Formats: sequence, C-alpha cells, structure tokens
Amino acid sequence: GRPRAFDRDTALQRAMDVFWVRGYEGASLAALTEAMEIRPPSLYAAFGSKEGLFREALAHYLGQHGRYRRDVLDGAPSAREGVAELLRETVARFTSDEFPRGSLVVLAALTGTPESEAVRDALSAERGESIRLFRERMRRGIADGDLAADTDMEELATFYATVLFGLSVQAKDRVPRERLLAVVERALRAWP
Amino acid sequence: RGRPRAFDRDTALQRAMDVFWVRGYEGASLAALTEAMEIRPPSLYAAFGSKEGLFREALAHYLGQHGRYRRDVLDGAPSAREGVAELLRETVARFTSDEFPRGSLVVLAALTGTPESEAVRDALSAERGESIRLFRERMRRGIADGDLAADTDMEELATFYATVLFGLSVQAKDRVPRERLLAVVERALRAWP
DNA sequence: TTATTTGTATCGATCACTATAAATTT
DNA sequence: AAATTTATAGTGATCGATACAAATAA
Repeated sequence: GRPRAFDRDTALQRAMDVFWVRGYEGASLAALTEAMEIRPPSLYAAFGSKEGLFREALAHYLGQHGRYRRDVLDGAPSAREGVAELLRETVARFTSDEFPRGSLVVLAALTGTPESEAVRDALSAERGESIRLFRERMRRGIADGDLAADTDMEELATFYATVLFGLSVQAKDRVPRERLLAVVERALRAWP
Repeated sequence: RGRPRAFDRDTALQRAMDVFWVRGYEGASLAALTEAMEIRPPSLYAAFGSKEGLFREALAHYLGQHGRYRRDVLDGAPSAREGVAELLRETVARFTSDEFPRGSLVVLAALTGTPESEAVRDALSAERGESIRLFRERMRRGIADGDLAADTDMEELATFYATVLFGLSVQAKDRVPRERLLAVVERALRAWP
C-alpha cells in the first residue's frame, strides 16, 4: 500500500537519544515524535506504546553500546587487561560527544512512579548483566591461570560494576575525561 | 495572628522527602505528596511556595538528617584512610537498612528528566560535587596529620571514592545484599595509596 | 474587623493515546 | 479500485498550581 515515510532504525535511534538525555518518564511524546520526525499514530503503529518504544530503544542501545563490552573483555589476553580495556573504552565513550554522557541503562530510570516499574526493573536486570559480563571474564581468567582460583569473582565483578555505574553519574556531572581515566587506573590497583 | 496551622511543618517536610526518596523529583506527583504529607494542595503551596521549593527544603532536610553522619564519621577518624573506610561502611549500612529507602536521595532523585527541572538536577549535581569536596577535605587533614603523603593527588583519590560511593546507590537500589556491598567497600579500600 | 488556614472544586496545560479520513500506494 | 500509512484533531486523565469561601484565630 502507501509507503512508509520514515526509516525505522533511524527513528528508533532518535527515540533512543531522547530517552538517553531525558529518561523514560522524562521523555514526552511531544519531544519524542519531534525527534523521530513522525506523528503519534505513526509511532504507535510501529512500536505499540511508549513502553514498547523504550524496550526497542533499549535493545537498540544495547546492541550498539553493549556488545562492544564482551568483545573487549574476551579479546584481552587476561581478565585484568579486559576489565582495564573495557573501563578505559567506556570512559572514552562517556566523554566524547558522539553520544550523551553516561550509560542509558544507569541514567534512564533509577526512580519513578509505580506505573513505570516494569521499565525500571528492565534496567535493573540489565545492570546485573554487566556484573555477569565481568564475572564471566574472571571465570576465564581463573581457567587461563592469570587469576587465582580462590578469587571471590562475585566480589571482584560487583566492585568493578560499582565503579562502572559510578562513572555514569560522574560523566553526567561533566567530570573531565582525564579525571575519569585516573579513577579507572586507581580502581585497578584494587585488583588481587 | 489568624487561624492556627493544623499540621507539624517539620513532619510534613519529612514525608515529602520520603516520597522524593523513592520516586525522585519528577516522579513524585502532587497527588502523592499531599497524600503522604496528609495535607491539601493550597496548604502545601502556602508553606513551601512550589514543588521545586518543597524539594529544595526536603533536600536540605535530608542532608542535615541523613548526611550528618558523613562529616562526623569522617572527622572523628584518626587517619584519612579510616575516615573514608568508616564513611563507606556506614553508608552501606544505611543504604541496606529495612528502615529507610535504599540508596541516596542525592544520586537517585534526579539524574535525568525534562528540561523544565534542570534547576533541580543541577542542585543535586552540585551536592554530589560536595561529596567529592568532603572527601578532599579529610585527605587534606591526613596530609597535615602525617598519615597521607604530602604529594598525594587529593582530587584523584577523592573522586575515585566518590565514584564508588555513587555506584553504591545504584547497587543498593538494585537490592544487592549488604554483605556483598561491604565486600565492595573493602575491595575499594585496597586501592588506597 | 482583620489575618491566616482550611477543604472544595477547578483551573489551563500537558500527559499518553486514538478515531477518522485523506493521501499515496500496488 | 484495495491496501496502508499519513496527518489532523481530538480523547479522558492527570500534571502543577489556585480562586474562593467557610473556619478560626488575635
């Protein structure tokens, strides 16, 4: 029939940016439909609802900013170099302006009304996946021999995840890239 | 002179702060605030002027009643390392108590939002800068006291621990068990120079 | 009488979300 | 045409913030 005037993945990209800056509940459909360059009935045709548009923008954000994480981790010769390389590239992405500062998963919905709890729980489970990414790379380190067998991998993974999440708050606070890279270097001194 | 106010203004302020603590600034609807404060809208505005003003008063209340331990724990410690350790250990305790909302209001209440509330977002961001400054002040004392080296980068060390501190609000909100978060604090202190 | 607080009822604006039909197709 | 996306123009509900008058003090 009549052709579609927008490109799906491009409207999904602009919806992702608005969420990245205003958050899930902070993003009105006025601001969204303005960014995507579509009209409300077009938006609800492709995405179902505001929540459905966020879940698709989350999957979009993740595939474009959450797959580079495991590539850097497993591409390093040791678990310590993986955590170092991934924390350094994260600080780079957190401090260049090709994107907004900080991670969408950390910033988009930490608190809110009871109505948007499903969205908040989604971002919560995704933060647990960051811990799992760390913990999985440490399991390889113990097997490769570069990490002691009696290492508390859950504590080490959670510690560096705490630092990872904290860097989103610091990047949003406009802390310079040089100071964030010193945080990463200092956090590595805690390695066993 | 006039009709007397029928609510404790100190108690109402506490109840707004508890709603802001869980729902954030924009998430706290005026229907929800007046419901917890147990008052009605025109009273709220007579007392606090506006939602923004009510949060700004709730913030100062939260800071003096739930952030008073920070300076005390920091100052009463015999070394800079013990003050940072004890502050984080105490923060994890409060962050994981069954008695208060998990995490810190300052980090959780307004990280992102509409352009209308940037004044509130910058207020909380300035208060997070104070957390960095508060650590920095203690390390300053540690250099004079002798427990810290006279050439230590006070900002680099304070900012690192402020990063760990902010991340603990997110982990507390994610209901990470308390023993886990104390292990995190111990690991972070291993990075001390 | 005056002064301040109270509950009620409502404000204009904005929220997320659609009915409806013209526009553009094979 | 028959199919499908478009834009206009709204929906009721809720947002933050009030006009008003009964109530209650000095």
